[PDB]
Parts: sequence; structure tokens; C-alpha cells
Amino acid sequence: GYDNREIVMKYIHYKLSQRGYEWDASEVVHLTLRQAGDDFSRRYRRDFAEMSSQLHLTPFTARGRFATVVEELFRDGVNWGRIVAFFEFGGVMCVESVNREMSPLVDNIALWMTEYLNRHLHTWIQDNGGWDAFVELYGP
Amino acid sequence: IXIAQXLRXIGDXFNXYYARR
Repeated sequence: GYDNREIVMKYIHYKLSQRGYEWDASEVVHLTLRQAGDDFSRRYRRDFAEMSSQLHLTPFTARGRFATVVEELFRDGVNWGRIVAFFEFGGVMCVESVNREMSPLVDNIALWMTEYLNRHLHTWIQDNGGWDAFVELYGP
Repeated sequence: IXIAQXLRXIGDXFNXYYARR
């Protein structure tokens, strides 16, 4: 386990580099989340195909859409699958930001994700075994 | 609230696919 900020930073850096974008700022947690995120994306590629246009992302819409989506995602519960979806949704927001010539937003989204993990998911994560539990359920 | 409920449905289904034991 340890630090949510680093977990976010590493996840976002990886998702962006996959699209060839280099973003200026144990390891088993980072790798496991990468693997899970990639399988999530691989499986539900088609399902979220339209998403980037559904997002309709602008500097004025970004924070509101993030809140709306993340708050609704976890309204009636939390589980590791929903958390992986959360990370993937963030990744999509970042990729779309660069695409819509809003690359500075990437830093804001990383902050929003970090804050949300620290202030709203932290309790559930610790009560359910920490990132160590995630590693055992999802990783090698 | 689309995107969020259709992430949620699929997150839950995904968390199936990775059910304990």
C-alpha cells in the first residue's frame, strides 16, 4: 500500500504514455493496477467507445463532470472493481484533455483523484485489507 | 450520471470476474 498520490501519478503517467504522451510528474501495487486497468479496458473497449464524446470535456465542464461521475459511481458502495473503473475513468479524462488541447488539466485530474482516494475511499480500502488485499485478489 | 451508472454496472461485473476464490 502506502501512498495514494504516487499510485495515481504512476497510473496516469502509464495511461498517457500508452498514447505516446509523456507527462511531467512496493511496485507490485502499481503493476497490479496497470494489469487490472488494461484488462478492464480490453474487455469493455466497445462498451465505452463513445465515452470521450459523451464526456464533452472543456475547462468549464471538467471538475463538475468528474464530481458527478465519481460521486455517482460510489454512491451505493465501494469495491475493487469500481475502484479500477475509477482509475480508468481518470485515465480517459486525462487522455481526452490532451486531445482537446487542455493538457494542463491532467495535473488537476490527478489532484482530484488523489483527494478523492484520500478523503472518501481511504476508509473502505483500509477496512478491507488495504492495497495488499487488491494485490492478492487481482495480481500475481 | 450515463457514464457513471453504466462504470458502476461494469465495475461490479468486473469485481464477478475477479471474485474471491
